[PDB]
Amino acid sequence: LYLVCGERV
Amino acid sequence: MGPHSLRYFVTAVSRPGLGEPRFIAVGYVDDTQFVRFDSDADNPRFEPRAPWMEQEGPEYWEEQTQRAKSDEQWFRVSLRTAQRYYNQSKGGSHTFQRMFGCDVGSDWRLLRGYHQFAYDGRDYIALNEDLKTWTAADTAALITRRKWEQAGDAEYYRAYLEGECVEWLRRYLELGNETLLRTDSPKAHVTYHPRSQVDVTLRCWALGFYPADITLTWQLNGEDLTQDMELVETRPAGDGTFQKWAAVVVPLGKEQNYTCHVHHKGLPEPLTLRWKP
Amino acid sequence: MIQRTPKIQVYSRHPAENGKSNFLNCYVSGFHPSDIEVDLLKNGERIEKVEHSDLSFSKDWSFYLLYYTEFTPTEKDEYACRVNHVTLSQPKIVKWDRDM
Repeated sequence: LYLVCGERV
Repeated sequence: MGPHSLRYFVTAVSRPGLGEPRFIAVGYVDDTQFVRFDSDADNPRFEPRAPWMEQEGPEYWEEQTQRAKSDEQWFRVSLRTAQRYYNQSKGGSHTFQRMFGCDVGSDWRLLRGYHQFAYDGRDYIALNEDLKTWTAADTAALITRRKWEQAGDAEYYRAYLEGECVEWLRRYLELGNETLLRTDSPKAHVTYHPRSQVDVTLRCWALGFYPADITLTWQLNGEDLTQDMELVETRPAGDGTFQKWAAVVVPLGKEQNYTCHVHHKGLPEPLTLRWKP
Repeated sequence: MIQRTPKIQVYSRHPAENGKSNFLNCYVSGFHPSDIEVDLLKNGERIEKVEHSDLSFSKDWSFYLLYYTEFTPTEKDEYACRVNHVTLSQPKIVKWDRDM
């Protein structure tokens, strides 16, 4: 499934 | 046969003031788009964009949507942070892009995973080939890189890119096998166009082919003429296939001496054509 | 910040045959940012029901879109693609040529 990003920038 | 890929292309664009950012994600298997999500739908959801995707039921679409919505949030936050990193005012629109996915060999071994970002049209940060170091493009992205190192996020991404990405790619190829596991050879021909009293243009056409990779070259008895050609970029026909052309200016009297050569997954042997009506 | 001015190709889905139904395409690529106005023209006149692909982008992060519509080309009618983008000081018009 679509990868949800981890820590934000 | 041959390698395959699963890729997503994700774009978030802020709109100064009190529009939330436009968020758009598109998925492709090889050269075939199969899904999308757009925040500007009035009820936005991951949606199929290829008929074979209608084989996925309600839970697939719901799980995909929750994931998109979570990432939408991620970009709302990350757009605000970047703006502060670059000391940009609120007046301005800015753009984050992300791509991720997997390339796999004929044997299904992962060939390469990707997870990278651009901000305002330039590289921001990229997961390297090793799937555990990061290349940052400027001083702002360095800050991100140190955070993501501290956090160990590359481990998470690596885990998805090995395993999950590949499994879902295999499934899509199966669900879509009638259209994805099919090669359409170029329909090729040469057209003749008067130029002067001494010259004419021969244009070699490749039409209706899939996948998009193709080589079109002109020769004169096995002398490559590639750097003397006029070319166009490979272009989509709109029906799931692609088009290209390559043209050469040749002397009147000598047209038949020139050959156009076409290389494509669909051709076991490359095509050789001439102006020979 | 990088800005990139669009490349434009205007072409038919199949080889044009006077009086036979077809699709007119305007493929716009290599641009940044993504905000862009495209329309398809028949005799200088904007065609009403044009569709486009979902926004995507290439390895260099520049965006691309296909705009398209059903049409029936004739010997007399002229078609074109008109594009407006921040990188263009005025809209760019590219005429359809059956042989390109």
